[PDB]
Amino acid sequence: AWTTFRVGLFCGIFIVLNITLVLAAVFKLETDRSIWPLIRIYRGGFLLIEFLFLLGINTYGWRQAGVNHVLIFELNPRSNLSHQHLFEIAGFLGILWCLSLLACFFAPISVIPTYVYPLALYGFMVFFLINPTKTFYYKSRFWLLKLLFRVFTAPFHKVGFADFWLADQLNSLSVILMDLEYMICFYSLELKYTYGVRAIVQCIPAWLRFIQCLRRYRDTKRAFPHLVNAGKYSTTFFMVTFAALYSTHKERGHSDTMVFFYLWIVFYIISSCYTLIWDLKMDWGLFDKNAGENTFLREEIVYPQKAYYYCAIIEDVILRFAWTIQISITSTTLLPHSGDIIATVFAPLEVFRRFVWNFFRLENEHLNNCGEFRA
Amino acid sequence: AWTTFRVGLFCGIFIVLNITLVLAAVFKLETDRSIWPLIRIYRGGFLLIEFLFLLGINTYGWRQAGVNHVLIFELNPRSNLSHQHLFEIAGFLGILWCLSLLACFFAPISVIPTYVYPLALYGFMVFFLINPTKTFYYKSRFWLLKLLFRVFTAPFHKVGFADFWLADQLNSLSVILMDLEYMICFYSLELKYTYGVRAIVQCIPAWLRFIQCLRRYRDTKRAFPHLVNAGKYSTTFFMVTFAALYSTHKERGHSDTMVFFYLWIVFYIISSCYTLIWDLKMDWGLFDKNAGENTFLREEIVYPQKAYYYCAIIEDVILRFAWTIQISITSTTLLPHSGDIIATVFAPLEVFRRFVWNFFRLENEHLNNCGEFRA
Repeated sequence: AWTTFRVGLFCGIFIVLNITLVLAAVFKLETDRSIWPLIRIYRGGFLLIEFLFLLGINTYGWRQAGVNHVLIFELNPRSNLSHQHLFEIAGFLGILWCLSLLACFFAPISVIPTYVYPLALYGFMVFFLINPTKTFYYKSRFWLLKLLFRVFTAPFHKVGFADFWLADQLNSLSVILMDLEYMICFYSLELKYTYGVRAIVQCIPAWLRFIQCLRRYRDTKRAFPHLVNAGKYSTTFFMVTFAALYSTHKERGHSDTMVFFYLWIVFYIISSCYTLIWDLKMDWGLFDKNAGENTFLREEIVYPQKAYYYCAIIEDVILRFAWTIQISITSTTLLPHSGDIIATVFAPLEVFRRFVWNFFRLENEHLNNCGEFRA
Repeated sequence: AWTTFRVGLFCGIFIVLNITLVLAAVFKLETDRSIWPLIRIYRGGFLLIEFLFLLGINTYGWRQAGVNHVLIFELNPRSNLSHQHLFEIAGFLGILWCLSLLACFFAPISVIPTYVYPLALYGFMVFFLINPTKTFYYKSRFWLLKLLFRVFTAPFHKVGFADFWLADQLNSLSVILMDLEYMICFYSLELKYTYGVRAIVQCIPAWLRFIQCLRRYRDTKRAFPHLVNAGKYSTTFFMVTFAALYSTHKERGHSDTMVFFYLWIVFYIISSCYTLIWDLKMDWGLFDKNAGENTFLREEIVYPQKAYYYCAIIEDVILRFAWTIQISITSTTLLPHSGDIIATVFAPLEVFRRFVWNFFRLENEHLNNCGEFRA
């Protein structure tokens, strides 16, 4: 009962603080200050809070539908985080994020500069994730720490479902790593263009998934689907490389900009179509020839409404193109005027797309064992 | 689960709004405006919210200790409001009170004057209590409506426990009726001294209890304890009358002020001692000769800590004198400079005293049937 009460309390405090932030931004903020570094700095924390909240909704939906995510994730049948616990953590972190932003906007006691409050927020987030004390969700935290270590050294633990899945979530959360790189650049040079390092950081999650697919292929020696998956995860390498080359040959003045633009366009189309088709046919497994009366769906559907699947198909079709364009914009000077806002609009939309994708990927795993992670 | 979530949500919103009200009063309010009519107008609603919250705590304590309040109140063994429901209602009403005060302080859209927001708050409170729709706690609301009708026509329904008990709660809530009379006086004359009508309003709850005791005596024909209880409830009549007479003969300039002051003092002492002794010996039933090792307590104590009873004795001894002085101040010009704040400090303290009294009166009723309301 105390968990539900804490969830309600954090939700109410968060709602009031968000209303306060809107009012303060409209009035106190007025129209001044290159506030954009602040937006980039707080966007990643906001996206993590949104991801945690949507993951709570995902867990509730899995449990209600009967998807056995505890077995698929290889977790203990019992003593496992519920959706209320994820809501609680998300509410607490949202409260801390709101307070940090409110201080950054209201200019609190002058002894501590305003450039510490985002630092304090992220430092507390890291310490809460990493503290060795056995106090706050310590089992879940240690499991997540081991999974993150396994994922970032991807070539060498052999890939289970959770590894695979966290790497894909990262592929939907690459904006946080770019925000960290931007934070490192801004706090160092400008103090509290288009370069290869930023493109590498942008490609890092795709690199993790790609090398995981390569490891799975050397474990199983099956060209399909692991090498096809690797090609899918290399399409973004090609797209980012060509976008960066086009921005370099457009900031320098070279006449070879058009060719780099055309390869970027064709590879953007290829990446979008590749990921969309993999989402529709492999991850969710739809448009199956065995669909009797569930047109364009598969024979077995667990979720009650058939309209959910059609709406999900439409939203995924739109949002995959949105995601490819946002990856192109963030890592590349391609759109130097509107890109900024586009990225801020699109990143929560991509988190929402990953949230929708989680339902149907987990359902496909439950039914047809689409990942081949079970014997 | 939704009830607990709503309780947490309302509590969080209320806490944030109270912090906002404190900040606004310190800054926006500054030091201007005869804000005192506002304090008198909102004090009654604040006291009702505090009473509901403390009643929720009372119900939780009764249930945990094993006191059978459902039987004592003659309510249905099942389908009965829990403490979470009282917390929910108190949180919602506190939110509405906070919003009304925040509007009164922030001067919202000018088409609606600020003298409507307290009016809107109390009108919604009345309509929520009285609406015939079967929507929000309608069983509890209709039961309360019947009980209030029974109580205010006290000479003629014959007194059960709930009647008796609600009238005593009113005796602890007389400040709300004075606030209503002050609101009627202020909105009419001064527009949106010491007179007999205010004293009558102050004596109304004591009148209800007194005539209930008279009715119980004509039903049972037992001089003890009903006539003694009537004398206890008439002590406040004498005290208020002498305080009003002393204020009249001190605002006019008469030389007979000293005698009216001395009778007021002796009757204040008599009323305080009378009510304190009735609280300690009859309501809670302590200092019993059958106390074996629970010194100055009674033989059977249900609540686990013996220190609770001693702390309650001390707090009741102090707060009965505080309550008599606050009744004297509110209905009488006795203290024209400090009285105002004293009353505002003391009324929540008297509500707290009634909250403490509820535990031990209900426990005495459960054990020894001290009210003789059971056959």
